[PDB]
Amino acid sequence: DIQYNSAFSQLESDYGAKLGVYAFDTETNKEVAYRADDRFAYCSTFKALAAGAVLKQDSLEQLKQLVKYKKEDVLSYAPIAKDNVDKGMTIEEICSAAIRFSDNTAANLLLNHIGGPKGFKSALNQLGDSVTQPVHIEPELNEGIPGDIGDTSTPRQLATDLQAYTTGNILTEDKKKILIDWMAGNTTGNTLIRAGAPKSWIVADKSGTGPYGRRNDIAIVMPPNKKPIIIAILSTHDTKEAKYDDKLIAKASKIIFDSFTT
Amino acid sequence: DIQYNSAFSQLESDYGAKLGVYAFDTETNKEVAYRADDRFAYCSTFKALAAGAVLKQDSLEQLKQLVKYKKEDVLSYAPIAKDNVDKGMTIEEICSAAIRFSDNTAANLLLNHIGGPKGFKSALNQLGDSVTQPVHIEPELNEGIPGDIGDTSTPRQLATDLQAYTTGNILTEDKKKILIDWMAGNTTGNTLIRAGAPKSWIVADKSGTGPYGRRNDIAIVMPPNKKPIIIAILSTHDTKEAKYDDKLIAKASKIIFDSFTT
Ligand SMILES: [Cl-]
Ligand SMILES: [Cl-]
Ligand SMILES: [Cl-]
Ligand SMILES: [Cl-]
Ligand SMILES: [Cl-]
Ligand SMILES: [Cl-]
Ligand SMILES: [Cl-]
Ligand SMILES: [Cl-]
Ligand SMILES: [Cl-]
Repeated sequence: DIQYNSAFSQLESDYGAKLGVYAFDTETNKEVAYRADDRFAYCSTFKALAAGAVLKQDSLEQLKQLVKYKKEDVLSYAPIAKDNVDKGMTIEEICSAAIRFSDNTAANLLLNHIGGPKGFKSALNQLGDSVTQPVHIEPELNEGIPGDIGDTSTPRQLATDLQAYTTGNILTEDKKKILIDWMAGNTTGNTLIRAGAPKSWIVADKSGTGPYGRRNDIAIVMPPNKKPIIIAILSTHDTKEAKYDDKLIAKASKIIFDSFTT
Repeated sequence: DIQYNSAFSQLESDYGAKLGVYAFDTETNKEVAYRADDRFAYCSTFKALAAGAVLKQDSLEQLKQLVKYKKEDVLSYAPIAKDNVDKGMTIEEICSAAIRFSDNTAANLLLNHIGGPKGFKSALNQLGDSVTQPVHIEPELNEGIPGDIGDTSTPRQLATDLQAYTTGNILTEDKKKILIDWMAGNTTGNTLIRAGAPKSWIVADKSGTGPYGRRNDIAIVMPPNKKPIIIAILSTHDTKEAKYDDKLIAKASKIIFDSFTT
């Protein structure tokens, strides 16, 4: 549709950024797609998908397994894991810290639990995703130069994978609920898709950030009385030290919701 | 071959028992088969296969997960688990106790870890076994009446499954070694296949016993400098209170080894 294309292109001009959008409304089977098959560095958005992979791999009781790690594993952004070296963290605590706070040590422990980047890639391939290309752990995974394929995916692919874990048949009902609750109600989401959403449409998201002014958000959005909307919004700039502005994401989200509520 | 058929039939007459034998020599691709496709109650032999299923399901680190259980789970034969109610047991400790000592509480914890009898059946089906029919947990699983299909398999099928876990491509090299070591050097095996084996041919087995004078043994046998032999010997009697005699199994084993060393 040409109305939203113009609005997204205007955002690109206004913010000096490249924007990639894919949204799918499962109530109506409509989509919004803008550079939906272009690659972007996914940054921390992957943490929600890797937690999906944990849930698929593991029984519910395996989520209680305690993991011990060392001070050397504590990275410069590890707001939960830096305080749990002595006692350890369980798998579910690791997934929560990675999704709710984007803790990078928790994200590395999560990746270790599913076999490293190569194991995460294998899990995505088993789901039918041959586009997403995990290569690195934290902190390198958001630092790739433009043009790398490693640590990238497309808006469409990320949305498709999130839809598979949160609404498809990959996970049991109870595991879907665990994942969605991990993604719900976290402050890291406040300025992004949630900022552009209607107040009663519940947003459960995972944000991402990186150099090149990268700023991303993926989400499941749940309107009252309707089936959910799945969204991926990825964005980047040309130069490594560029600033990002979260309003780009919030405004892109408002365009998506307006397009689905006509 | 008609020579071993006569010898096995003579054992049946001598002991008043029904004997089922399947052995496969992977060095030479020869077999010994006697009622190999008849069903028998497998009794505790399954514990080795269920431990295979644990290894396939779980990462190496998941074997260290601690499991807590209650006094009510402690059965009348639980020589290891009865002493670990307070502190718990890890998954690898559970698999060891089930295989080395035939602990029935450990076997139930093992079954729980792979989804109950139905989960164990699903794992065997994924391996290509559509014959073995797990139904019960301990202690009921060895108590079925003759003619039940539940909790039965055939000599051929049990040997085929043991071969898949211990020598096939189901498990990594390290996991194969864990399984074979769990099965090696346990006293419960001393009077059975090991009693009929040459002294330098290393036997790693899992025994079984039940009412109807049921007495079974499955094993991987490793001659020096050669590829292994996989064996299942199952036996039963007609009446519930019948006694068994381990020499039936040891003598059947000697027939197998003589047949393979001509
Ligand atoms: Cl644990
Ligand atoms: Cl921190
Ligand atoms: Cl948390
Ligand atoms: Cl699942
Ligand atoms: Cl919200
Ligand atoms: Cl006991
Ligand atoms: Cl033990
Ligand atoms: Cl494996
Ligand atoms: Cl031996």
